[PDB]
Amino acid sequence: GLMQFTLPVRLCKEIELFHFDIGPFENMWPGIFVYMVHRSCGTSCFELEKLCRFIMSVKKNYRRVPYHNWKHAVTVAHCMYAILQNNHTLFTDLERKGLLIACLCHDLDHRGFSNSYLQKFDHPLAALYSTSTMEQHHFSQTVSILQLEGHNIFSTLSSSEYEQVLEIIRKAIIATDLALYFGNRKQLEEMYQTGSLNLNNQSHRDRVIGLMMTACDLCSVTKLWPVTKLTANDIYAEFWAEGDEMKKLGIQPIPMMDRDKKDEVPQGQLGFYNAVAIPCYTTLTQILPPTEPLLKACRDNLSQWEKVIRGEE
Ligand SMILES: Cc1ccc(C)c(C(=O)Nc2ccc3cc(-c4ccccc4)nn3c2)n1
Ligand SMILES: [Mg+2]
Ligand SMILES: [Zn+2]
Repeated sequence: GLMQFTLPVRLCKEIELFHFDIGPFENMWPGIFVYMVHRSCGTSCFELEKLCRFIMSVKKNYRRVPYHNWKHAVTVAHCMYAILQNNHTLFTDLERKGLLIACLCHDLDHRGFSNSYLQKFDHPLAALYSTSTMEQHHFSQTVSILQLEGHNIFSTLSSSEYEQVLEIIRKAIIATDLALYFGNRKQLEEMYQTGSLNLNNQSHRDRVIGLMMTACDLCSVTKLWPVTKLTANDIYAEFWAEGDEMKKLGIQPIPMMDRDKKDEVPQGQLGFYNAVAIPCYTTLTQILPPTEPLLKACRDNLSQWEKVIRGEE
């Protein structure tokens, strides 16, 4: 109970910032996550022994893929920590508990393939879950790990608190299905512009937590340029492997996934910033003003991609 976690001085300072990079020392990522739970939630939210055993089983169940790996899980959880710390009073005890766990678990047992590739391959997971195929798997893996002995980090919650927190974790993980994001933002945009948005409406909170999850999941586009640029290599390594696999099935992949079309990458980033990233962080800055730095960093990176096209790098 009197045991705290402390980071070195640079991490202690930089970790509060949206654009923090968790760095290349894997063995420090668990301490970073625990430190974020303790300041975000309390030193009393979880039994330290259970939380650590939970963190290590979650790590074990992320695969060695180029992008959708353990580092992504912790990066996405750090983005949520920054949003929660900059919006202290807006969220309940349970939501802060549930969302950091949801973020750490959101891509459990990912194989580096889109829902689309699962459907065209006829993967068994696509028979079991017709929509948000991987996202229903990820939630399923989360429940499994929570049911291992010594792993119930929610043991001290009531029956109905426990069910509320698993329902928050489920909606949060489903919402990382980017196919659901477009409608979700459109509805938040309309609700905010006609002043109907109400945070005591549970169906409204759900949508807002959905957008936060999208924003944390895409937070690669909100880092400083050198981090954003190097992360894009990992993202495309998965996309091009998926493209190769599409060709193996006898299907011409979309150009995003075709390694023969590396040349067109910079223009593809423009489209994604214009269609997805900027609208995401814009709508988020409108609903949650203190998240504005994410919008600013995304715009900076769009500007860096335009410079790449213009031969200026
Ligand atoms: C989910 C997520 C999170 C972060 C990023 C950064 C991306 C991401 O990079 N998304 C996208 C979207 C569309 C798109 C088209 C292209 C293209 C490439 C080469 C030739 C032609 C077209 N790349 N590309 C990339 N996606
Ligand atoms: Mg995912
Ligand atoms: Zn993700």
